[PDB]
Amino acid sequence: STARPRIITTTPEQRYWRQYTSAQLVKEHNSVTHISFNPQHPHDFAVTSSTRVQIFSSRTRQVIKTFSRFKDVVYSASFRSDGKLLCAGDATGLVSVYDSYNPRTILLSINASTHPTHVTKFHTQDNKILATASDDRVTRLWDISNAYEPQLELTGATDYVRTLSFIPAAPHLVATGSYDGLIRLYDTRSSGSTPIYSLNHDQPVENVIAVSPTQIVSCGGNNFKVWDLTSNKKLYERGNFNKAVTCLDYVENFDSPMQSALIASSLDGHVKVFDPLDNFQVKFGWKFSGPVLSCAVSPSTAQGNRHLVAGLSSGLLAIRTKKKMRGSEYQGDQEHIIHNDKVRSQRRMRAFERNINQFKWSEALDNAFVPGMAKELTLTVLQELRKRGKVRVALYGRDESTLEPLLNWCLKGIEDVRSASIVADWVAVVLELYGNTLESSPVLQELMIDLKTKVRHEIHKSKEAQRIEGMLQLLT
Amino acid sequence: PSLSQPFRLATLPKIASLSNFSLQADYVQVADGTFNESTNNITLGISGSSISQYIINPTPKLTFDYPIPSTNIITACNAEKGQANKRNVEIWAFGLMVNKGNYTLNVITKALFLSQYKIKAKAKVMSIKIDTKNSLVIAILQNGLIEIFDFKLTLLHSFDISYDNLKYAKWFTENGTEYVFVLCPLQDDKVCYKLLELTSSPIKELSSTIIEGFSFENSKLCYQFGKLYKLNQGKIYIYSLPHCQLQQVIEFPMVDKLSPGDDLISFQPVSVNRVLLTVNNVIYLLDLLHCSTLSQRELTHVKTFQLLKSAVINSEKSHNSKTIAIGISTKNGPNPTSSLEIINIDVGTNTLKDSLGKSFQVVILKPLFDDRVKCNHCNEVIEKLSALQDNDITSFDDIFFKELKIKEEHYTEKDRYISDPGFLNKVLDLIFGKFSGNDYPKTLTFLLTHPLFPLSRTRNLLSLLRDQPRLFKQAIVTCPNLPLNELLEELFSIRNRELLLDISFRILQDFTRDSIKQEMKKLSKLDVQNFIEFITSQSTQLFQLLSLVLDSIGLFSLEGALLENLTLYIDKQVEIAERNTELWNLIDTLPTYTMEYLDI
Amino acid sequence: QYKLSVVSGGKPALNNLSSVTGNKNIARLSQDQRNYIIPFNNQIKVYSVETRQCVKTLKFANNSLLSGIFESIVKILLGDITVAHLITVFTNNGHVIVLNYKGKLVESPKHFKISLADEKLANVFHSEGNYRILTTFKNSLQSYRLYALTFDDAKKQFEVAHQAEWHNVILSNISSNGKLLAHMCKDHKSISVVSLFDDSVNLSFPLGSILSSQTQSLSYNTRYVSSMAIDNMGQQLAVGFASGVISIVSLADLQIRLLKWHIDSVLSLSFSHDGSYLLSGGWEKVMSLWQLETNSQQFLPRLNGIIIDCQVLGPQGNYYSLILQMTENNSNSDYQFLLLNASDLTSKLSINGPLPVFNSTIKHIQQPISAMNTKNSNSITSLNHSKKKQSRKLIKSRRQDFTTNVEINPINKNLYFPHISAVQIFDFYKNEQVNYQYLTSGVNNSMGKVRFELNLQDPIITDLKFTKDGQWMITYEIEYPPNDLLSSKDLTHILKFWTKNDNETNWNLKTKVINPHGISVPITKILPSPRSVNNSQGCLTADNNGGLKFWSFDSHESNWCLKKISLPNFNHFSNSVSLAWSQDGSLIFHGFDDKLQILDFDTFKKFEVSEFTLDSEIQTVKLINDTNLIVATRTTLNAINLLRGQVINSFDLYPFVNGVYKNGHMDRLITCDERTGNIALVINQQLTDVPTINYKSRIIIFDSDLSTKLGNFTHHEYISWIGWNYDTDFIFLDIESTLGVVGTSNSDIFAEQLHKL
Amino acid sequence: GNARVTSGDNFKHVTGTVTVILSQALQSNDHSLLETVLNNRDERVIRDTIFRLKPALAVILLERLAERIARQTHRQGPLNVWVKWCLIIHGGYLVSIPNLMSTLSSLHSTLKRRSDLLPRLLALDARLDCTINKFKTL
RNA sequence: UGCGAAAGCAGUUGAAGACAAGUCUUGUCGUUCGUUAAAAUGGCCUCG
Repeated sequence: STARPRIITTTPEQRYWRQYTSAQLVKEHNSVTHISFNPQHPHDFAVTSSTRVQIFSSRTRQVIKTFSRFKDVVYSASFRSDGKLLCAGDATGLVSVYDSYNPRTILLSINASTHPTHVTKFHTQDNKILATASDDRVTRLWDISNAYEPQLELTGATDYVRTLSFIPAAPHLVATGSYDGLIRLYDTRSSGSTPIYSLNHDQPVENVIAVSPTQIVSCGGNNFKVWDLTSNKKLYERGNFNKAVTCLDYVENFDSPMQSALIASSLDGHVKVFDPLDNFQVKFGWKFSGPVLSCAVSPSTAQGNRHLVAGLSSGLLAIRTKKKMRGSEYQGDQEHIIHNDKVRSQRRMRAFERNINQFKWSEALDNAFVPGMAKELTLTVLQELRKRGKVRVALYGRDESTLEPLLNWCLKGIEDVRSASIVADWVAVVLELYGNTLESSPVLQELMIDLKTKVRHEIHKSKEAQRIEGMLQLLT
Repeated sequence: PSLSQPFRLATLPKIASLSNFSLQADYVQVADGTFNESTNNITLGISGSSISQYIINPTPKLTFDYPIPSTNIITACNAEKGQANKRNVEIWAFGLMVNKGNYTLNVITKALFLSQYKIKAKAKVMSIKIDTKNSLVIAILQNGLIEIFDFKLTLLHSFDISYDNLKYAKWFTENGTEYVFVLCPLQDDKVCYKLLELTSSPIKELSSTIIEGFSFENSKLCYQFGKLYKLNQGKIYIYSLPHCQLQQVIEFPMVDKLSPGDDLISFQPVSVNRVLLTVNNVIYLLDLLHCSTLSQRELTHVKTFQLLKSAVINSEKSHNSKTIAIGISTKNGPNPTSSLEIINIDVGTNTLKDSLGKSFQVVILKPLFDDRVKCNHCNEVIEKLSALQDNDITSFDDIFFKELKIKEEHYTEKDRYISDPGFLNKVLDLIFGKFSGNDYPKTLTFLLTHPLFPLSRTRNLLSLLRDQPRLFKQAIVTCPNLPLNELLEELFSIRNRELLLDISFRILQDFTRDSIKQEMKKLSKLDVQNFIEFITSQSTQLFQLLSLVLDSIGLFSLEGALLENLTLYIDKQVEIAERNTELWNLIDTLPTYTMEYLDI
Repeated sequence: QYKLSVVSGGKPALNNLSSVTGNKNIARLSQDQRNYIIPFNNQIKVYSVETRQCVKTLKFANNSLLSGIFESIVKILLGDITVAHLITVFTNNGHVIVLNYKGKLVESPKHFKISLADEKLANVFHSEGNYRILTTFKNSLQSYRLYALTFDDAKKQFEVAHQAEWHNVILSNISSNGKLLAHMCKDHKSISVVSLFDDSVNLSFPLGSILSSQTQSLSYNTRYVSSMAIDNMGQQLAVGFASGVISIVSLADLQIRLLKWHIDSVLSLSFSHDGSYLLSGGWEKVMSLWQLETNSQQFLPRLNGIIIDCQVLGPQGNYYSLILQMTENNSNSDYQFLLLNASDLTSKLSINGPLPVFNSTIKHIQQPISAMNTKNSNSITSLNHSKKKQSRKLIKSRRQDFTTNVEINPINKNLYFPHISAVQIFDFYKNEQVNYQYLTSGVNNSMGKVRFELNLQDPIITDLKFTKDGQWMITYEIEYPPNDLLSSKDLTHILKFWTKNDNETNWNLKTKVINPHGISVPITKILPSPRSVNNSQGCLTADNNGGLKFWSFDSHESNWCLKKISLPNFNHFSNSVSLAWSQDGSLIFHGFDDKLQILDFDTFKKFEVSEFTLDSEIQTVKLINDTNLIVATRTTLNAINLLRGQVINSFDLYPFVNGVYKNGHMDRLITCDERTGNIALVINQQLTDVPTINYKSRIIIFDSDLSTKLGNFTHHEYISWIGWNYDTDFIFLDIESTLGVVGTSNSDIFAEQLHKL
Repeated sequence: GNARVTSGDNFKHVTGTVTVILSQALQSNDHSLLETVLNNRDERVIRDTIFRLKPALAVILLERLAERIARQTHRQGPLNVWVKWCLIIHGGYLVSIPNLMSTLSSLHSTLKRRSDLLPRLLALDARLDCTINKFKTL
């Protein structure tokens, strides 16, 4: 004897990103310009909005620390690699360094320039040195010990520098992008103050990130281009965006089926996922109420629920989260023989499956047309009964009162292509069995009248589709 | 696979030794190291003139020349580029023999002269290999000595194979290790084959075998990918290393007709199981695995062409199917002039696709069994039929049907024995010659129904049978492999209703939509217009043919005024078809008080 | 060089006599109950119940005596009658043979012969040293005679003494003890029960008294007894009817008791030893134990087949031995013997032979009787007319294919039989089934079909093939609609690709393509790709419209995709399509109707003569080697050299094959080695003075290009199939389900005494 | 199990105008924006919108309609109007395209399924028309 | 039932013998010759 067979009723990369279901929407006093994630557990993220920086708990998704000392607008909240410190730039030109989770004490305050300092980023390989880019168009490289004069002062940008990146595995290299449309690479090992070379983007560069040790991806204007340092030319370029792409983030070696992800903001309200393993092709997207200025995703070693953060110019902050008898326990580890014969119970059957298993043909049909019944699942029971050869049998003991639920669905299912052929079979039988009762039942007549009008409408659609099909063949 | 036209490299000098065209190839040596698939240089040793290096592309040009006195014969030459103590250098090793009195081994180093060295060799140098990694020059002598030298020609090691009169020595690399095999003649057509490995002694002997029945004097030898090929008396013997076992003998009929002494033959390999064979002025590309002649080319402007060397492709590993071969061509005239020429060769994909239908090797129903169970002379017939007098329909039918015992005027399964195509082709020739005009025999009807009707006669049949409607009707229905280019022509030209429908049925049955559509485009716009006008005046097989036409005509060519008639006409047809479809499906498909009269 | 030898086994043997019901099973369980002895049509297998393995096999071919004798075994008796692992085999004619299991078979068994005058031995049985034999002699009803059998040591001969006789026996059964015989005669009918070794029980009564009045009013299915069981005590007698109703009769006073569960004909009834339980089985594939005290019932559903016979085996009812039928396969009667453990109703031992599905019914097979005449069953009336029609078809008609599709797994060399809607994986080295897997949807084991449900047709596996690597299985299915509907003529064609790791035994469906090649377009040919292309990860499917589709397995998409297509929408149809592929993979030979085309794989179109016109439709196109291509038409077979484009040899096949086989079956009759040569197989009916049901087949080994016949051999029975094992040998299947192969000191006494104790 | 079903026709691996919104939606893959464009049901607006739409963007518009029809067949009718006008207006452009089946495989397959219903829809209609006539006259 | 493709294209059903019912007329077949030729209220286990 064999167990009874069970009745048989997108991309994996998309299905993973579908899982960020829980959406929380927050309001800020002004446009959120920058978003950064703490590299260490609990991987709290800091949002720079108006004159304050707010740090959000990952699990709670609520503000836990507020840094409100800034008198003018703040322009960065990047942490150091070890996550103890965070540096912030101000429109006044002062860059301030605070201990994370300790807003009161100020470890270091440096006056980079009199012009606004928009970018302040810690060097990833070296903790001691901090980078600052200002509207002075010089990206000074500071050291925390030396707070009075920069270690180096990179220059050569003829317009605002709002982007600065450190290439991983290349501590000596520094990448800066200016509104000239030029991306400049500098060597701190040498004298500096003159770029090794310049890469032309042809549009103002709004953010530059180093995706890998040899590949750097820069987003400027309406497209983002991936450049290879070894060849010093763009490998690939994607321009699916409509507005000007603003921010872009990269996460690698996370638990998704896809190894690496590239998140890019658009300023049209779109933030989309690009897969570097498939030539930076679109694989996902989200839409927001207004333009997106900043995007961030929780680091690879999140150790908990993953977070996707979008920053909008209206001040809205959007968070999408992927949530991550004393002998009864012996188990017989010391015994000679272990015998296991228990069998798990089969997964719960539905009402219609139980009726079919028990040969309740008429009742199985009734379960098909019940309120709140999935259309696909309603089609299976109708197909199962046909396969069993029980279509007339399911329709004998019926009158106008219990025939209308079937005809109502047939009135809607004739329109669908998948159920059109099945509806023809069932409707053909009921007419052959209930011709006489239809004459004496006025309600059954109008059900057939509207059924005849709809089936006539379907004929026109199918005739129409043949004509476009003939048209399409002529073109090719 | 194809063979390109030779293009001249250089003109050989007019020397007495080179005047003997039969021995000219032996006096020109091609360096192995410089002549490969990826190299653009050829280092060539011309006996008595010089050793020269030529760049092949973009134009043949001489890059370097080392003059040699005219009394010298080049016996072995090799060149290889490498690093020597580190500067990039090119090492040239050549051996010269002067009247048999003395042998000279010479090594020349060039900067990419840095040094030149000369020693007296004990015997004639047969093969020279240059090992740039170890800075060694290895020379094989006719007396069985293999001597290893540095770039300064200081003797480092000397190995004796214990056999003299060495005639063939070839180097080859396998799995990174260098190997060399040699062949030494013995008496009574016997040969010792030795395989040596180059690593107290850098030379290790792996196999030594005696081969019987292997003659040298009339044999052409080459080696490629572990196989040694021997051409002798029109048969190619294939010997397989490391024991040199005879694997296969391939008979080449086109050589068996060659008179012994006048025909000049050269034989070199070009790829896996593919070689080049030249007979006088003709060049052949042969596939030995399939025994096929992939390509053939005759050089009408030269008397003879001798292969010297060919850059061999390892097709199993290389996606490139193009290589080159160098040879010596001799011109026709009272003052023949020899020139070095290079030929570009497309070897192909090494697949059976290239070889099909190209065998260089040149029926009757047999009972399945030689000997109480349920049952389920062509040459004579042709002579009898040919002996009749012209226009004798009755006898021609009587002889054909009676002799072959054919019972029906149409082909049946019982006429399988007659299916020998040769007999059918001759009878068709007879029927055409024996009968002309308006009276053909019934035999033609039988043949038209024959499934193996010759393809050669299919062309123009519809014109020949045009006169008689009955024969024309038969050919459309049953004649096999009727060309479509014709069938369309009669389709748009014939006015008979019946013939049009049958032609429509036959065209769609035996030809694809894509195939027909291409030929419909060729038809004139007026003829298709008449065909469209014909329709407006089984039917779907005609309409589907119309739908194919409209696609062939295209959207530009169609004209509005006619388009309206066609649009009106079809709308009538669609209404009728919808009407009939409705008909077809139809065929497939108490009162409280009552007054009645009682029956008493 | 070549030689033929039978290797695998055949169907289990059964007491194929219409009258006897409930005594069909001949397999016997040892007195120690440690092993089951089962007779096959060509051997006797001894299975160990505890370990579930065939410990011993007694092959008839090995013995000269059994080879001369084997006729069919009518019974097996434990021990030797004439005189601890002996068995006495009684054959229908009268040969009595004493064999031994658990040891080495002796070349001189104690052969004997009971002397019978124009009688066919039907059954034998014993209680304590006393033996009786039942024999059949000739209204189309056979009569029976009961003798007493004794062995006289002086003459060493079996003497038979008449005891009783009955005429016009319709149905018969014997109690579990073997001491009571119940039978029904036309003397409408009358049932009589007789004690066999004593005169204690002797009763007779007309069936009319037992039958109910309503039954007399209703149709004949209600009055037609299909099963009968007699209790050991003789107090109770169960009668089963074609209606599905069982009636227990108290013999003392002819009181009736009705048990009604079966919706269709009840096929098997058996009493328990104490008589307190009744096993019943029929078309539902459900075994019912009726508890007679409370009239309750316990069920064992979803069995493999309909239950032909039921028995309780053991002093304490330890086991239930059932015979299952698998009525899905109409081409043959497929019996499976199932020994269940009574305690937990788990299969203690299941035994069956290979289960091929031939194109047409073979020999004298008849479908089991049902309440209605369906495709899988016969009615009570339909039996005689169907038997006559079967004989008349086998004699008069000309189409005699009986050819079966079989596949060989390159990795395991397992033999795959596409049973209807399932696949049987059979190991011919061990001669034992290794798996049975359902590969299609449908009503397969969800329920037992009864009455009108029995007209339903499950999806049929029309083609089944393996890739050269062997890691992928390609199946093609035809799903049929139910009748009496608008969509009752739209067949569904499905293609499926399965994968299986070598360690496991179950194939897993990886891809399903519904309606490949369009709607209502069959896949007439499937050809797996060579190792050169995609590393054998591809295949071609070809239609009767000349379409070709090339599927390949894509790692990125991770599953099979339609890589290439060529759809010439020809307006003509032909099931005669053949496909060949060069080992290099460059060219594909597609034969459609009477024309062969050479298509370049890279462009997947006609080569740029590739057209070859043939006399008749091509049934098979195969290449023995890269050079030669063998093409079989309906009238001849030809060897064409591709390199020359000329026919080397041509052999005439019209005399032997004119209309015997449907198009496409020459492919499964013609097989081809990749090294040495190919084989042609030709079957001929035997007739002496109108065709007879007997057939004789002949194998011809042909070298490449068919110049010479390496071997010409004859087999004495129709060979359904022949294919090339991936070794040198070829395996062929014969309609008796037989797979043959054509191929190239005081201590010592103390130790003995201690062992005895 | 987890096997994905497929079909043999999957040739994948072998004023008042809204044109500017349509063009931006198509370029940016903005489903929400594209949906608002497709909601209009006025045939005058449809033809005009496709008329001024750039020929390059016409091809992708056919792809989007093919996908949207496939997911929801009930919208087969209204979007067939969009497809019909794209072919008529941009017929010349579509001809000069290297490949059509591979890029319009979803469209061609989608159109095949609707036509297959036509033989059976007539069969149902005939049986309906017969029974509708029978009681209406009675 | 035969051929064929899945569409279809051709064709086929007779002579008895025995019994049951009515009362001479009808049915049935655990029966033969020939021809390629619905319905006994009766639904599928336990192991949570």
